[PDB]
Amino acid sequence: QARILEADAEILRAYARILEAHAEILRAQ
Amino acid sequence: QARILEADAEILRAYARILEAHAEILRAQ
Amino acid sequence: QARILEADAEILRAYARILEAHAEILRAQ
Amino acid sequence: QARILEADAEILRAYARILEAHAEILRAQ
Amino acid sequence: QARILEADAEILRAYARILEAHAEILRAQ
Amino acid sequence: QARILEADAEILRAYARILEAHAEILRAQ
Amino acid sequence: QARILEADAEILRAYARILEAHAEILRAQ
Amino acid sequence: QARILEADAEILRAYARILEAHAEILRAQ
Amino acid sequence: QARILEADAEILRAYARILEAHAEILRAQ
Amino acid sequence: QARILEADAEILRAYARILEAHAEILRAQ
Amino acid sequence: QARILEADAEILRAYARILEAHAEILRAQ
Amino acid sequence: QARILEADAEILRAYARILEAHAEILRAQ
Amino acid sequence: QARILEADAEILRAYARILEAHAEILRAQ
Amino acid sequence: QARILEADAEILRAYARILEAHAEILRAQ
Amino acid sequence: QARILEADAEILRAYARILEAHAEILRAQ
Amino acid sequence: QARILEADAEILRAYARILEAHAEILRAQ
Amino acid sequence: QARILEADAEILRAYARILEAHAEILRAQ
Amino acid sequence: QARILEADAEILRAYARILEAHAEILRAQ
Amino acid sequence: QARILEADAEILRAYARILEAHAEILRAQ
Repeated sequence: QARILEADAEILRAYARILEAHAEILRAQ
Repeated sequence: QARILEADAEILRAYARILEAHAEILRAQ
Repeated sequence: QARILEADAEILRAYARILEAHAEILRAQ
Repeated sequence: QARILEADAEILRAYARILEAHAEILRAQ
Repeated sequence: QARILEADAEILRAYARILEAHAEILRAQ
Repeated sequence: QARILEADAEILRAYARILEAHAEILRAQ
Repeated sequence: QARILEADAEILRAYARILEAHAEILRAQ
Repeated sequence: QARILEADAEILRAYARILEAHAEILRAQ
Repeated sequence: QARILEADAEILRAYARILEAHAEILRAQ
Repeated sequence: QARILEADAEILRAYARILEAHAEILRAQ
Repeated sequence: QARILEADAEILRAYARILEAHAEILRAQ
Repeated sequence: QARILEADAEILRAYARILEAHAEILRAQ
Repeated sequence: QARILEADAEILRAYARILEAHAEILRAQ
Repeated sequence: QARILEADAEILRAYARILEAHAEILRAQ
Repeated sequence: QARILEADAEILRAYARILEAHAEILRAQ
Repeated sequence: QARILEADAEILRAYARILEAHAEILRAQ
Repeated sequence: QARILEADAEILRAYARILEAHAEILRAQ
Repeated sequence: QARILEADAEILRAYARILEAHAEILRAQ
Repeated sequence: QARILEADAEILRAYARILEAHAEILRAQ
């Protein structure tokens, strides 16, 4: 179970990492 | 499983590495 | 799998290496 | 595969080597 | 392949060798 | 169309970049 | 069009670069 | 156009280079 | 134009070269 | 023009050469 | 009294130092 | 007392030193 | 006590020394 | 105790010495 | 113990000696 | 007037510089 | 007046220089 | 006045020079 | 006054010279 609890959650966090970056860019732009 | 948990996640992090750089550039520019 | 996990990710990191340099330049400039 | 993983990545690193130099110059200048 | 991986990369490194020298000069100057 | 959607919007964002800076200054001041 | 989209926007970003510096100074001061 | 886009922007960046230095000094001081 | 774009910018960079040195000194001091 | 662009800039660089030396001394001291 | 006021409080602050780090990690992840 | 106030606290700070490093890595990765 | 306060803490710091290096590598890579 | 405190720590530092070198190489490369 | 503390550590340092050389070469190259 | 407007204000800013440092310390601690 | 405006302010900045160092230490520690 | 403005400030800067060194050590350690 | 301003400050700088060396050693070690 918890093995892929990491799978599930961790990936999502990365997804957000990307979006956050995108936002940062819009601020600077 | 976790073998490619790295695959999945790690790549995404690199994607963000690039975007972050892009932002940095906009600040300096 | 992981063999080309390096392929994928490592290249991206280099891509960023370049962009980062570009930023540095803008600061000095 | 990994044979030309070097190809790909290594060249990029050199590209950056050049840019970095360029920056250094701007500082001194 | 790798034969001209040297070609590609090695030349670039020399290019940088020159630029680096140029910078050094600006410092002394 | 979208070509100059960038034109329109992107410029405005820069306008704001400036104002934001102005605010930051008032805080420090 | 986009040619001078750079003109327009890029200059503004530099304007802000200056102001930001000004703020930084006030903090240190 | 873009010829003097460099003119415009590049000079401003140098202006900031100076101010940034000024700040650095205040920190050390 | 660009001929004296160098004039303008390059001199400023030197101005900063000096200030930076000044800072370095304050650190050591 | 560029003739005395050297005049201007080059002298300044020497000015900095001196200051840098001064710093070095403070470190050793 | 105040001698171990430091004891008490200072340790707690370190406890938080750790948690904060943990959070930072989750963001990057 | 305070003798081992150092013991307690100082160790914790090191614990955090490690975690912080871990985070840094995730950013680069 | 403090004798092995060094033991405890100092080792941890080295652990971090290693991780930090690892990060540095990821940046260059 | 402290006798092998050196053992423990000192070795780790060497481990890092190696990694650091590895990084340096990636920069030049 | 410490007898082979030298063994362990000293060898590693040599390992690094080699890598460092390798880097130096890449710079010149 | 403005001569000592600097007097007044600038000193206060330094006062704050100190307090800010104090805070930073509490975070790390 | 301004003569000792330097007196006043400059000293304070040094005071902060020290505190800042103190903080840095706590991070590493 | 300013004669001993140097006295005051300059000494403090040295005090910090020492602390900074101390920090550096903790990093390496 | 300034006679022993040297006394005071200069000695401290030497103190730091020593510590810095100590750090350097830890890196190599």
